[PDB]
Amino acid sequence: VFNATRFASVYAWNRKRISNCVADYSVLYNSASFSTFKCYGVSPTKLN
Amino acid sequence: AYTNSFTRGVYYPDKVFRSSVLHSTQDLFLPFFSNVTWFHNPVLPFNDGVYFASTEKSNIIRGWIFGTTLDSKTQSLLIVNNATNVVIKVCEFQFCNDPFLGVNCTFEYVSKNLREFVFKNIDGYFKIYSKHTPINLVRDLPQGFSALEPLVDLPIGINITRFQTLLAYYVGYLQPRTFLLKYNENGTITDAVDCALDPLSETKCTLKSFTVEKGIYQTSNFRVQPTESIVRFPNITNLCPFGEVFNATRFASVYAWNRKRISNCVADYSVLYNSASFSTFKCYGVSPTKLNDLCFTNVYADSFVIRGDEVRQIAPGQTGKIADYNYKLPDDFTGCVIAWNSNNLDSKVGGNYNYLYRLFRKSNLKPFERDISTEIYQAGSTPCNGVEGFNCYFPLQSYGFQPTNGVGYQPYRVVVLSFELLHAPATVCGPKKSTNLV
Amino acid sequence: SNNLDSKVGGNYNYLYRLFRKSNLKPFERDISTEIYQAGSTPCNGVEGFNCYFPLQSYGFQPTNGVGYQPYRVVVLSFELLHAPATVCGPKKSTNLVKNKCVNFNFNGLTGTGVLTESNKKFLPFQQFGRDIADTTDAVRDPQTL
Amino acid sequence: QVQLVESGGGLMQAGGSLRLSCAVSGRTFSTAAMGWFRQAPGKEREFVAAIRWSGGSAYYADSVKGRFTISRDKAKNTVYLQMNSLKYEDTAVYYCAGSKITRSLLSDYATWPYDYWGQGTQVTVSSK
Ligand SMILES: *[C@@H]1O[C@H](CO)[C@@H](O[C@@H]2O[C@H](CO)[C@@H](O)[C@H](O)[C@H]2NC(C)=O)[C@H](O)[C@H]1NC(C)=O
Ligand SMILES: *[C@@H]1O[C@H](CO)[C@@H](O[C@@H]2O[C@H](CO)[C@@H](O)[C@H](O)[C@H]2NC(C)=O)[C@H](O)[C@H]1NC(C)=O
Ligand SMILES: *[C@@H]1O[C@H](CO)[C@@H](O[C@@H]2O[C@H](CO)[C@@H](O)[C@H](O)[C@H]2NC(C)=O)[C@H](O)[C@H]1NC(C)=O
Ligand SMILES: *[C@@H]1O[C@H](CO)[C@@H](O)[C@H](O)[C@H]1NC(C)=O
Ligand SMILES: *[C@@H]1O[C@H](CO)[C@@H](O)[C@H](O)[C@H]1NC(C)=O
Ligand SMILES: *[C@@H]1O[C@H](CO)[C@@H](O)[C@H](O)[C@H]1NC(C)=O
Ligand SMILES: *[C@@H]1O[C@H](CO)[C@@H](O)[C@H](O)[C@H]1NC(C)=O
Repeated sequence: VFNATRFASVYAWNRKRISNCVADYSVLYNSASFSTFKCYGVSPTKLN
Repeated sequence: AYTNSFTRGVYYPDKVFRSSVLHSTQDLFLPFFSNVTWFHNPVLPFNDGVYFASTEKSNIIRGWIFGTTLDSKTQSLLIVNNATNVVIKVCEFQFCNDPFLGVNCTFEYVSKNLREFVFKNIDGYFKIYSKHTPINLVRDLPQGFSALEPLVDLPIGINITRFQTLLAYYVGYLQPRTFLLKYNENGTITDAVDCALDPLSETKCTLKSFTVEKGIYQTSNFRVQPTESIVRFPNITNLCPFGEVFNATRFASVYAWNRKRISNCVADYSVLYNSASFSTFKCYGVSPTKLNDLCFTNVYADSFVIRGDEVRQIAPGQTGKIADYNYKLPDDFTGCVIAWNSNNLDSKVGGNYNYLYRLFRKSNLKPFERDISTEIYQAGSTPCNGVEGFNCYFPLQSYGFQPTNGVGYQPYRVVVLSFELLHAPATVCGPKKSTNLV
Repeated sequence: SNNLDSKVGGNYNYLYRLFRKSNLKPFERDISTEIYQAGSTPCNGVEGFNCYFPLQSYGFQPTNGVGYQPYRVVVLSFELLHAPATVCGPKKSTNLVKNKCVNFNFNGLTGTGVLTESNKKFLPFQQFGRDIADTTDAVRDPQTL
Repeated sequence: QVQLVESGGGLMQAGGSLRLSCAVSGRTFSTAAMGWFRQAPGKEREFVAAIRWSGGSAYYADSVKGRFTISRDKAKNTVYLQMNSLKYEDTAVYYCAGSKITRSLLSDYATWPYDYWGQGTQVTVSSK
């Protein structure tokens, strides 16, 4: 989802359903690749 | 010449109809039994409102002028009534020294005997109320109660301070007074009570009635008002060295941010909040203007350099690499964070790399916690033991500050002032002048 | 506006500033007829080399192309001030129905209830009535009083 | 509506001077420019001199520069043609002309059309 070659236009925004796996959000939060990383209703550090 | 405003100048405070109910309203009224200046036509102030009564038999008075300068310098309100029609203009008209009538306009509208008028402007709306009644007198205002109904409302939005009549009339001034009004079955205001005229009237207010029964009623609270303003500060004549902190040639790296001690000096924050050389000037738990009126045990001055998108990170409870691994503010931070553009000094042809910031750290930094170690960061499982490679990077990364860089990437000098009221007499005080004690 | 601002032989009343020393700022009206200094030599109000009139006429003819035919342009700018806002929309109204539970909306006051022909006597300037407990019970209909 | 009334001129010796007028009634040429034209027998009518009505800047043909002087008065609505240093070749009927068109280049008025014209005044040059 992050590294896909193309992203769909917002009017036809793509949706991917992530399930039945183990998610490591630390690699997402420590990376300086994102200009806007705002978690709403939850804290980014607490995600692990 | 002064007369007494017996029971006059009561106008319907709003367009609401009420029948046989005692309504208590707080608006700008002419206080009962007050001194109104008697005139036979100078320019008078317009503090908050004006009650105008004109006892006439031959319509000597025609209109009014309103404004602040009234010499064709700003907008000014003009009302004239010439024998068939009423004209209200907002032209920036050339007013004379003594205008009268014989025997860039932004708005224009055209439409024995006692004529009363009340003029005021609130929230930009100019309100006029009036009432016409017959009298048989030659000296002063009649006895009785008469309600002034509204006539015309002007959406002019004009600063008005001074006014003048156009051609014996009376002029009274409004104050913010509470009243109690007697609405009859037909919805007309028949009586009123000035809620602060005298104790009996105040009691009538408190009971919401015109007939108070025998007894003792608790109406208000007595309070001695203060007579003098005492200001006492320690007598120090020592300007804090804010120049040494703000006008430094070189700043410390954001991970090794300098920590300057300020104590036993007089601080002039007026220089700070009046200057135009600061981009961001945000204060947490204090006000920019009130900085000069406070006395502080210690002030902590911290200086460092960062880029544009990292400016917002220097604030309580913020997230990001800088607020994480370089400079963490406490959630209850009490002080002002100041930031200004330093591209001209910190930018050189090709870019400056002299200032570093930390990229990785083992844990979240506590508020006001400073790490300056240059250890290799082990992001993996194999210990580095001072050996770089895979999962062993140096935690710092040099900034790229070019003159052609984006405004969010260009270098910024940020100072963080930390305010404290510790276990001691106050040491850092404002430029406030102390007075003698009573 | 071809039929109007284009006539036989061309219309040359409409002009345009052909040279200027700076790009204009928002809502900036500049009518100066200064002879433009195209070079470094001052003109001193004399036309000549690098001294050209600022305004030039428009080509508006019936036989002109659409790209050059006259067009009448009106720009409406909405301004908000610290003052009463005196330009509004029409705000059309609906019908009046009585003796039925309706969600009404008079001049500024809104509510729900049944509207009935009351016999209260408002004063001509009064708009709505209030109960002893500051609850609106009578409203004067803005269209028919 | 619009009439251009010329006055003065006629016969003058070589090296002498004449001054011509042209009164315009019923129309004003503020942004436009007025011009003068002359037609020698056997030759086409040519440009003489133009002056911007509002600004007063004057443009002249090549053969008329330094000898002819044009000036206009807004109040009197009359343009002048000071005509000094006669040459025998100037012999022609001079016409005061008016055009509805405003032009940035004051030289364009020597080629651009004129919608209003005077009656024409004979100019004769005599030798000694
Ligand atoms: C009182 O003065 C006003 C001017 O303020 C007069 O109003 C003018 O009336 C004429 C007649 O219709 C109009 O053509 C003008 O446009 C009006 N001017 C304005 C500003 O409204 C008015 O007629 C005067 N009344 C009397 C009785 O003399
Ligand atoms: C409200 O106004 C009405 C009208 O003036 C008053 O009713 C009048 O009362 C007199 C005397 O009873 C009658 O002769 C009239 O015929 C009545 N007029 C109407 C229209 O009914 C009424 O008394 C007033 N109420 C108050 C409290 O002042
Ligand atoms: C608003 O307009 C309506 C019609 O456009 C007015 O209704 C008329 O009112 C008069 C006087 O009240 C009556 O004689 C007519 O019979 C009414 N016409 C209809 C079709 O009902 C109404 O009075 C206007 N109101 C205001 C405040 O202007
Ligand atoms: C009010 O007027 C009375 C009599 O005109 C005068 O005695 C009194 O001093 C006045 N008070 C003020 C505050 O002007
Ligand atoms: C007329 O009043 C307007 C109010 O906005 C003001 O901006 C303008 O400058 C005034 N006219 C002149 C010539 O100053
Ligand atoms: C009225 O004057 C005050 C200062 O006395 C000023 O701040 C305010 O902007 C003025 N009103 C308007 C509409 O400009
Ligand atoms: C720093 O210097 C500038 C000019 O040299 C001056 O305006 C400013 O007030 C100085 N800083 C302080 C804190 O006084």
